[PDB]
Amino acid sequence: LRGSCLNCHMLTCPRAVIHLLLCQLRVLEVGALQAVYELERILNRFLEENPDPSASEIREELEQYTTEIVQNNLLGSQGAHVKNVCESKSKLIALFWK
Amino acid sequence: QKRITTPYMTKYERARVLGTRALQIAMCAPVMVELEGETDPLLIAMKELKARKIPIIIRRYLPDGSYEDWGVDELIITD
Amino acid sequence: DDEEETYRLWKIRKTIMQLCHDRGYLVTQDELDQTLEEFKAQFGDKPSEGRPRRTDLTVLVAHNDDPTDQMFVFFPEEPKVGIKTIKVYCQRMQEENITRALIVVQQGMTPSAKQSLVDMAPKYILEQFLQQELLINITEHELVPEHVVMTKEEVTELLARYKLRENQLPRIQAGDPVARYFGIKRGQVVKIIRPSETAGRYITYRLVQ
Ligand SMILES: [Zn+2]
Repeated sequence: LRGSCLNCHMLTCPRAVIHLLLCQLRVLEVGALQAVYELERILNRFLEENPDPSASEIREELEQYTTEIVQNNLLGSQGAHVKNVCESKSKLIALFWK
Repeated sequence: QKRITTPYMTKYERARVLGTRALQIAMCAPVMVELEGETDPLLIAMKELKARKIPIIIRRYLPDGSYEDWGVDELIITD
Repeated sequence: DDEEETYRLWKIRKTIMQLCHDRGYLVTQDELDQTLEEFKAQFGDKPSEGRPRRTDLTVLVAHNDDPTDQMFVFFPEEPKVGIKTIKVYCQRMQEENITRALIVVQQGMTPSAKQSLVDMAPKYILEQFLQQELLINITEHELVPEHVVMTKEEVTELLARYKLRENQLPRIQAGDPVARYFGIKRGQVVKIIRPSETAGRYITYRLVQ
């Protein structure tokens, strides 16, 4: 309730934060610990190109790469319980809430 | 495939082999060796381990989930 | 001044020559064993007068597999380096079709130019070093073990011997000083020969994250 508007009922974050952290969490569901920096590298050049619209959920490069990673890694859901995946997921969620 | 682990029975395996086999001889499982007046199932299970007459298979799980099967007859027991 | 900046330039040339040889680029033995008098013979003395300019010390090493991937090492003139300089360096790289450089600053870059160097594509891999962290080669220290980057055929047989996932292997950061020395991409596995005291040598493996 603090970090969201109470008129339009949106999160008052920048939209790139929300879409990046969404795609990073989708990637970390299938244990692909490699791609959480690759998504950040994609979004930084995509924001160096042009600012993003909020109405389009996809960023045409993040959802595409994320779909490629998730579809590529199907049996990685039961291999997402190591220390590295849990540490990175904990660090991303905690950095968002802080 | 080729079994690529130790040919020796480890110390943790002979404890559980003797435990399982003495629990079997605690029930009325047939004894493969000659009882020389023993009443303890551990001593009978040690005679069966020494005589290589235990048929149990050790399934050695590797940490990915894979395994490989060893009988106690094809492991090298020591003192 | 003089006789101190020549010493600093000699040391940070010798260290980046050792760096370029360790990454696998063609460096001769005389270019590694260059003494300070041979440095005053090849390049000038009095850098304050400008006989060695930091523009004049820009080297171009080439790699031993093929001479298509060669690497610059730039020593920029300005102490604080912004985006205006690295745009010029990328315009120099785009002419000769260079895909990799290495900028040795003397005070650190601006964080905007830092994000710029990250923000270049796989078309331009630009790295940055402080001058102060090149006064000594850190890999010659007694505690730093030997790090060997592994080809993708060796990582495959590694993960096949132990029936292992890359999620399970130990980590080394990509901002680690020896990962920055050997210039290792994220996702590559680094073989490490420890000078053990219980064993003689010990092979461990760490993945760059
Ligand atoms: Zn609102």
